Amino acid sequence: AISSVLNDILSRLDKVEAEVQIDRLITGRLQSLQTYVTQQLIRAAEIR
Amino acid sequence: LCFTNVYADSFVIRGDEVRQIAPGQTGKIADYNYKLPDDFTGCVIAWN
Repeated sequence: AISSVLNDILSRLDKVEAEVQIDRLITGRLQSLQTYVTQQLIRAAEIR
Repeated sequence: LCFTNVYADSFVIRGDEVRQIAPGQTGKIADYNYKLPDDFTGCVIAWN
């Protein structure tokens, strides 16, 4: 995306181009969460 | 295809202003007299 800040994307672009940049941050963040929850699930099995 | 309701909106504008008939645009035709919604579905037809 053009920035890591949602307010930069939303101030500089219109609705239909900002919704293309915001979806990159949603896609990458949601994978950053899914990676954390997977390594936490795998690590919780070692602690158990 | 079949359609549940169909409306023809008919009007006349300046040939520069046809761009303002796409959804989410800006300029005084889009702003003050013929706004389309952001999730418009339909067709825009124009001729001289």
